[PDB]
Amino acid sequence: TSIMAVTFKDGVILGADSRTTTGAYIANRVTDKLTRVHDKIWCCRSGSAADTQAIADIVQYHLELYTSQYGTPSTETAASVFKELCYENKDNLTAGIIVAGYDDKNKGEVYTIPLGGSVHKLPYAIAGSGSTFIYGYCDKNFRENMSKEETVDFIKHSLSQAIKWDGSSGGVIRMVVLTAAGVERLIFYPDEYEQL
Amino acid sequence: TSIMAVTFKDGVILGADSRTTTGAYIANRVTDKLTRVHDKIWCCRSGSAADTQAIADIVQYHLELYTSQYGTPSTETAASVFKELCYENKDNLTAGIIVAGYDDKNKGEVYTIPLGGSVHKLPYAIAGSGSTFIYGYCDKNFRENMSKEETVDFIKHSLSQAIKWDGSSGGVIRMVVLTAAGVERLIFYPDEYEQL
Amino acid sequence: SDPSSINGGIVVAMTGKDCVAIACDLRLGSQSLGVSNKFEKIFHYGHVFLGITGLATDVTTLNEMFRYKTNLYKLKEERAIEPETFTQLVSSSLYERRFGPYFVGPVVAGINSKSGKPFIAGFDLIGCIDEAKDFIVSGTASDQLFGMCESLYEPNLEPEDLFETISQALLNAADRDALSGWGAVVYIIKKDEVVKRYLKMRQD
Amino acid sequence: TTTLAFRFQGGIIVAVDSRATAGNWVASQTVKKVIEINPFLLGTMAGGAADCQFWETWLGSQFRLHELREKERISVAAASKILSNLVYQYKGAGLSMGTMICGYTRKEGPTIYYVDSDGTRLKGDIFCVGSGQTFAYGVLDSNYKWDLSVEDALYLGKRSILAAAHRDAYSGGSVNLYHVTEDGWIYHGNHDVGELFWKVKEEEGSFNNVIG
Amino acid sequence: MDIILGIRVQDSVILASSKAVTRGISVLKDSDDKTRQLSPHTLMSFAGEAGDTVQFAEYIQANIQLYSIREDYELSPQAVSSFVRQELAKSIRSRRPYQVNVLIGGYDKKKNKPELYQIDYLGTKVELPYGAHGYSGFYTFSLLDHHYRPDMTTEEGLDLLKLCVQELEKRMPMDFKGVIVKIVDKDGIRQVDDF
Amino acid sequence: MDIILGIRVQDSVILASSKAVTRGISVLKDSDDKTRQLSPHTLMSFAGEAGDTVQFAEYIQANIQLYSIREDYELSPQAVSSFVRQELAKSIRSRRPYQVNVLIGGYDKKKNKPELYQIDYLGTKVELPYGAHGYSGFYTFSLLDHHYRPDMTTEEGLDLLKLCVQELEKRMPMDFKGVIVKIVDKDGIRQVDDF
Amino acid sequence: QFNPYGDNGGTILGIAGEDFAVLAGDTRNITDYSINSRYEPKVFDCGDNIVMSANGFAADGDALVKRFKNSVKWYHFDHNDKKLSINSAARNIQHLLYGKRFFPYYVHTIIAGLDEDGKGAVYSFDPVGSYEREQCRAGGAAASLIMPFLDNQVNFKNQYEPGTNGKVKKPLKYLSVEEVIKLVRDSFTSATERHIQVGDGLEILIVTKDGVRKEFYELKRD
Amino acid sequence: TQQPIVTGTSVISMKYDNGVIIAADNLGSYGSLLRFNGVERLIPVGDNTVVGISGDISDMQHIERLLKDLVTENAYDNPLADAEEALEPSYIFEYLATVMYQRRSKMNPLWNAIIVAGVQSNGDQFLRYVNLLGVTYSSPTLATGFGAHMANPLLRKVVDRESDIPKTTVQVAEEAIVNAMRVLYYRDARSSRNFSLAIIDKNTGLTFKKNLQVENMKWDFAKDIKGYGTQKI
Amino acid sequence: TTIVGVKFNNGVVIAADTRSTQGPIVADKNCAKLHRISPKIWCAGAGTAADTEAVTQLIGSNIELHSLYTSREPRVVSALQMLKQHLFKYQGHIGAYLIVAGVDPTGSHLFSIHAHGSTDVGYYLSLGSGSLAAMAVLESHWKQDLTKEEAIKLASDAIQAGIWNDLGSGSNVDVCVMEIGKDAEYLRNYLTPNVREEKQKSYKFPRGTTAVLKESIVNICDIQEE
Ligand SMILES: *[B]([O])([O])[C]([C][C]([C])[C])[N]C(=O)[C]([C]C1=[C][C]=[C][C]=[C]1)[N]C(=O)C1=[C]N=[C][C]=N1
Ligand SMILES: *[B]([O])([O])[C]([C][C]([C])[C])[N]C(=O)[C]([C]C1=[C][C]=[C][C]=[C]1)[N]C(=O)C1=[C]N=[C][C]=N1
Ligand SMILES: *[B]([O])([O])[C]([C][C]([C])[C])[N]C(=O)[C]([C]C1=[C][C]=[C][C]=[C]1)[N]C(=O)C1=[C]N=[C][C]=N1
Ligand SMILES: *[B]([O])([O])[C]([C][C]([C])[C])[N]C(=O)[C]([C]C1=[C][C]=[C][C]=[C]1)[N]C(=O)C1=[C]N=[C][C]=N1
Ligand SMILES: [Cl-]
Ligand SMILES: [Cl-]
Ligand SMILES: [Mg+2]
Ligand SMILES: [Mg+2]
Repeated sequence: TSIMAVTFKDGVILGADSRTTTGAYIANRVTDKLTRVHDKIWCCRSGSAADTQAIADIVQYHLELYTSQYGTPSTETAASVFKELCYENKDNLTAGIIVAGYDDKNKGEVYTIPLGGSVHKLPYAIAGSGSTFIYGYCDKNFRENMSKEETVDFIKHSLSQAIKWDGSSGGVIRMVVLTAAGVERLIFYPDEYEQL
Repeated sequence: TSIMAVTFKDGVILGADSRTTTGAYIANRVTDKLTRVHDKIWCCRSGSAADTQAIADIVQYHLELYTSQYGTPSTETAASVFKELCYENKDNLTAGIIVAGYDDKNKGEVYTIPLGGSVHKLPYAIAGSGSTFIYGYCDKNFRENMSKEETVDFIKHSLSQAIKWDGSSGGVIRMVVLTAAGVERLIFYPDEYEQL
Repeated sequence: SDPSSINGGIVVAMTGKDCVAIACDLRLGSQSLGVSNKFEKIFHYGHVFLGITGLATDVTTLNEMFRYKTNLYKLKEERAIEPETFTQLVSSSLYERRFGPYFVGPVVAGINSKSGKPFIAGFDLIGCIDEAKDFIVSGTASDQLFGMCESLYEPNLEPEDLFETISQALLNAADRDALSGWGAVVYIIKKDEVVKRYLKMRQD
Repeated sequence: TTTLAFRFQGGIIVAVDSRATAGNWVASQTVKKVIEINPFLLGTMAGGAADCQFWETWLGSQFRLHELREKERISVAAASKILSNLVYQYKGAGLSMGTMICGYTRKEGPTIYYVDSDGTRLKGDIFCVGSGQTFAYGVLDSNYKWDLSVEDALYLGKRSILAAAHRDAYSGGSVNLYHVTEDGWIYHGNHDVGELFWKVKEEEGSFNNVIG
Repeated sequence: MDIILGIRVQDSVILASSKAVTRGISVLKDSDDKTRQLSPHTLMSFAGEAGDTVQFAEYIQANIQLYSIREDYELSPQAVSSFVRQELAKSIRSRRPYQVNVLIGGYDKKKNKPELYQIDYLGTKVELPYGAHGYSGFYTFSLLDHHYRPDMTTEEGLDLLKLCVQELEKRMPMDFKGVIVKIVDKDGIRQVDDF
Repeated sequence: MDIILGIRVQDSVILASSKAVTRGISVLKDSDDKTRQLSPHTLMSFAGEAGDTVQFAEYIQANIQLYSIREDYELSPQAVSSFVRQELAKSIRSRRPYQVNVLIGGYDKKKNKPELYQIDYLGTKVELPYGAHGYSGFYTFSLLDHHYRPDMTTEEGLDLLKLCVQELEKRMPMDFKGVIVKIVDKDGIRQVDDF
Repeated sequence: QFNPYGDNGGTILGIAGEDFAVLAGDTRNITDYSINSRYEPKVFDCGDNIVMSANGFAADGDALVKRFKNSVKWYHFDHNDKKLSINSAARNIQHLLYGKRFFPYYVHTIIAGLDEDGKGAVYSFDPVGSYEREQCRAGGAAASLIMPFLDNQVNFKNQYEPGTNGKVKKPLKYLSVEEVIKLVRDSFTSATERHIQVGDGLEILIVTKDGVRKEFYELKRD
Repeated sequence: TQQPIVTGTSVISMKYDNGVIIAADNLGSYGSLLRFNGVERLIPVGDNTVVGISGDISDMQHIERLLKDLVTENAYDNPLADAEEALEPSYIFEYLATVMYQRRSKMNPLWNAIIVAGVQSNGDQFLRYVNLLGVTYSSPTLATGFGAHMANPLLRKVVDRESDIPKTTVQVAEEAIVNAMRVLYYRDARSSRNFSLAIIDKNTGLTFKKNLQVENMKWDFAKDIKGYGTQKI
Repeated sequence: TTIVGVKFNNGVVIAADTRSTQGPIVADKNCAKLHRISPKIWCAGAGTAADTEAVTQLIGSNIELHSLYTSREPRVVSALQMLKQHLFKYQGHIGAYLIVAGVDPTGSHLFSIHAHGSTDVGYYLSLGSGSLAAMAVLESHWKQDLTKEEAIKLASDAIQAGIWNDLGSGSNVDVCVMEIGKDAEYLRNYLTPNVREEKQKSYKFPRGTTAVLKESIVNICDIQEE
């Protein structure tokens, strides 16, 4: 799995590959790892598919109930609910989740939640088995307050390399753009991103 | 350990960090992992210090005896001797070696020898625990027929990132330039390469 | 299971004014079963005394081995071996079985016949030499012996006073160990006389 | 440990050693391995020091409550069964106990029950319990009769513990004697093995193997 | 095998050894003689792992008989015991060690003294007035500590031995089917056919 | 504990059970009665892990005695055996199962027939003419297969039982210190004091 | 896998006199080959003229002392400020220890004080609660080094009177407080020399009818 | 029972004449990967206490929330919350120490080593340690993990015993701490150059320094080191 | 164990503590850890004590024979090479962890050796259980161009750090200075900061205190004449 989230001038963009593996067999080559817990709060999932789905489902429920009572939740609030599940059930879970969302007050925000259940607020975040191969690239190439087009290129190039080197990553590169304008889905096929 | 060798227009350059670790304790912060098996055939060492030294010592002996009988050996020949030791003693060794050398006929050449004992001739090679974090960077930034100054910058930037992310890597960046002109040693200290 | 504590036993050695003392218990057992109360652990080759604790078959084997080697030494050298030289011979002999060692805890004691200087030494099972000025301890109650010797000992004790000190060190250490006791022997050693005394102690 | 108890004409003789060990280290030579449950009941201790102490002390509280409720001395049978039923609840948890419950009542006569942390409860005339039980059995079985005097019976018990104290590395220290009769138990002193061995050797002409 | 005993009296050495051979759940034989004559005045009883016991005993027997013929002379019990100890002390650090414990009872015709040696499979030798291997000693040593007297006659030794066997038959779980008793003295070796 | 036998003849059921109690290396007792009377015409012998055996037997005894008082009526051997089997079948899937094997010998006063049931610790019940638990059956079933006739008298049953015990004493390694024999018939339960 | 136990080293020593009692212990605290503290008090005044120390795993040691101090407080509340006698304190500690029989306090406990006749008293416990009154007891890491020395120099074991040769024993004359403190200091100096976990400092608590006094002595810091 | 995932290395500290100093680097490691470079591991409580934490970071964040909640709870129905009845270092420590030992006693520990540094109401210096086992101890100098092996030796040369505390100034003490942090960067494979330092003085109060770096490093001698023995070039 | 090596202006110095330990017990309080390979090549050893002694003696012996064969003073690199190859062959099972130093016709040298056979070069080094305490001192106080007096001070201070802070080290400080163009001076017990205080009591017993069963003269002399 290769997943990342990057803040930029107009908001935040989530990115992911589409490969699910049972050992060396690709059980699904067109998986959607970018999942929605609220209108403009999404997450990237890595680790156990069952665990991260079960967690994401529970978070979506908690935020739906929050909204009904207290109105739209902050991205910090969403990350806290993810944490509470991951930390208190650390013994029985294998989940590495990146939470990303867009407020109008706070703009684009990114929270990463590794195995332990700790929370880390960052300008951008990378995770999954394939992320190891792009620490060097992402650190050298990330700037704050990038444009939409620049951020899409940064994620596209980054995940392209992660896919190239990691056997657990592959297929299409899915992306989800979160801004004031709304929610846009992007897809990039192998013929496009391999020649980069 | 973060080690690499890169061919360029005038020859080949070897690069390495200087950290030796017993668990989390740095047993030596100023180690020289770039070692000489012949005048213009050097190697980068990763894995067990004892194994790679014992191997390097034996290779230096074999090439010294080769020279006395048959004259200067090729870099391919040196790599073959390394392989023969690593392959035939694969069960008892933990050594990841990169062989680099300069002929006048063949110019700059690089052979990488991972754990198994297999040989791979490449334009450039990376190895050691810290190399995982720079596959993305090196693949995107390597060009053939670079200049000396460009190649030094490529290695300096690459190992800088490998050191930044890998706990097993650190200290000074040592380099060894191999050309027709001769053998040049370079050193780069933390204050220099960290601010890159 | 642990070879060094199947049979049990202890040895202790001390220095005094122009004299040395070496002592040992008499027990041989098979774990909890007490088998023999006449198993002496101190041997001598000329004027050099050797005490050995640990696995009893090795105690016997090494005694026979050092008798063998010291006898050949004497025939060739035309003189008795000295404590300093013998110490080196024990270390050599043990280390040659580095990776298949004798499970023992030897202790050398004696007076150099030329210089007159009192000498003691201890070893681990694989050869390492401990050459102490004051005292050496060995066996299943080595901890107890260390405590007794460290508190009771003073330098330059006369032979008859040194006897009391070493005897009390052994006896009280043995009485706090399940695998030591069943009798005790003490050797007092001067430059040209050696007295051997059997001690009365509790037989449990 | 070596503990024994046997029935005879003059009631019951109980004899125990005093040693406690942790591995090869002798932790204590002055251990009280006989528990005075009441003026009529004694309990012996072998195995885990804490398990035996705690539950045999607890045991006296249950008996005291029985005679408060029933206005009558508890039977040795009921006494031993309270302990056996208790340890059976803990079976598997890792309790380590080998005990005799000894006493005398009008209805039962002199009675000895062997009680065990496995749950085993056995009535019997002679029992030896502990690491040195085999040594004590040798002396007892060859010299036991029903028609023994209180003086001779006391010595046989003392001598049997001495035998085991000598040979068993995990037994020793001293010998505690008790004599249980119609009118209760009577303590018969602490006997140091360091002095008792030489005394017995000289007078009895035994232990000719050892030098003295 | 199981139980082997030994006792040295005034003028002889008496060895007692069980008759049973048990392989698993059944007693295949109840009349087995767990002993070999090494020389006219030296007897060795044995107990340990199946096969190893007899193989070792006969191997020793052959070696001592070879010595007797070569020198036309009987080795002392002390000398034979030392030879046996060395073979076991050599054995313990072998690829597959001999798993055998022995008692050596002999009469020294030079010193006119009976001698009993106890040696285990490690090569641990001790001279004793009375000895035993395995669990036998746990029951018998207490009795011998009480009754033994160095100057006992052979008849007194047999009575003390009967008291030991009676105790074993009372308190040991395994039925060892009684013992074969043999006496070693100045006149040689003989078997007590009624015991 | 060790050996427990049972045999059903013409007009009675005979149970034989060993007297020894061995804990480890020593035989603590040689006169132990490994049986409990459940009712006037029903006897249960038992063998298994220490403690569990007696605890289980007395627990069953208490329950059957409670039934007897409540209904003023003795349950049939078949009914008692079924109750016991269920308790063991319940037990086997518990936190800590009862590790006990039993034989239930009873005389049914309604049908005027002796009945022998064999039940193991899993709750495996079978009605048999003759039965055994542990290693006992390995020696005894061959003899019973040959000699047993179903019309034997009680005296003939005891002789056939003596032949079984003799074989056990010959071929079993463990000394079980003989057996206590009890007969169950129309007149109730009695112990054969000389065997 | 997680291991709930640890070993903080240290060593303690209790000696009972004719009308007094002492409880000593070194002040060093350790894990593996490192020193945590050169002065971490280990022997505590628990009130009612009772001193206590629970040597071994310090977390369990502190927990136990804390719970016993608590027990003394509630003993006063529930029984009209009655003084908790040393024998009663001992039995109470047994129940605290055995209460965790199947997940024990990994400590060797010793308490000291005066009995109800005013005579000196020392009680000793194993980890699971077994206890016994003693005249002398060392506990902890260097217990094996110190006890034999105390058998010899406090109870005159293996000592006889000159001229008689083994016939007449050395009489068991009583020891003063000055004489006992000498034996305590020598015991710890000797233990420090041969045990790596013993050193830094020695703290002694003396108990008399007048109350509880303290004395401190330096030990070798290597 | 668990295993620690995202981990924090050494916390070091000492006493001086008028107060206490404590320090810890800003790294969150994921095994050998130096994953998170901006992690604050010194957490102040009021204006008189600083709690330094090492080990599992998720458990640190849980402890951080407990302390945050402790301040809130102490303010409830407490008119003297910012005065006489404010949280003392000794109170904060004992609370943590209770929790740590309780969690180890349920076989579900908080995988941390903690050092509570502060100054009491009466001006007395407070410095005490507690870890996943519930083990506690105090000393003029305290350190966790690698700091215990490397920092303590250096810090003990300044303050070796109690009587050395009044003789140690704040300037001398901070110098020793900063040096120790440099030594740890040379020699700990799971440390970073960036760190935080906190001083709690009885006169000048709490000073919290962020974004400090290890400086004045000696590396020049590396150029002269060649091969591993016989090599000359 | 704490052992260190420090280069200086005109040579090299090594130092060591004097504590040997079996588990938590001290076997020897004044143990000698500085071994002589040749007159001007000395090494300090940590780990298994019999191994550091044995491997030093063997190499020291072969070095002496080599020196006689070649008619040259022995070199440190020769001792280094012979030690590493021996240790590598035994795959770490010979537990010797050495700091090898010395002066020879090439100059002054300082190396370290580990049990598996790996060697390291340096101006300052430390090995053993107290190496972390020692290295902390070395990293704080080491500079280039140290004098002889400064290097001895730095070396002994690094050992002291081990003595005081590491439980696997203690007692005394041994030093050996090897200067170019001079005899190597071996300073046994250079510092003695751990003398035991006078005991409170004397434990000399009255004569006759111990009970005796038998006495006898032991014949240590040979068979006599006449
Ligand atoms: B990715 O590779 O981490 C991926 C993300 C997931 C949310 C779809 N995980 C998987 O594919 C996992 C295996 C795995 C691989 C690498 C690291 C951790 C875990 N696969 C599954 O959970 C799975 C596989 N087959 C069927 C169902 N679930
Ligand atoms: B590097 O980190 O791989 C490094 C290269 C070596 C040639 C100096 N290896 C080491 O530092 C190894 C440990 C190791 C770390 C990471 C991967 C593989 C191996 N260290 C040693 O061999 C060593 C450590 N301490 C003393 C001696 N040798
Ligand atoms: B005895 O050996 O059974 C003895 C009786 C006990 C009541 C004092 N037990 C022990 O000595 C046991 C160890 C042991 C030895 C042999 C067999 C079984 C058990 N010792 C302890 O229980 C103990 C208690 N506190 C401190 C040290 N040892
Ligand atoms: B030091 O602590 O590394 C020291 C150096 C040695 C050369 C004196 N090592 C020892 O003291 C070793 C530690 C050790 C213990 C157990 C196994 C292996 C190593 N001790 C001994 O070599 C030793 C122990 N007891 C007797 C003799 N030698
Ligand atoms: Cl999915
Ligand atoms: Cl290297
Ligand atoms: Mg791929
Ligand atoms: Mg069945």
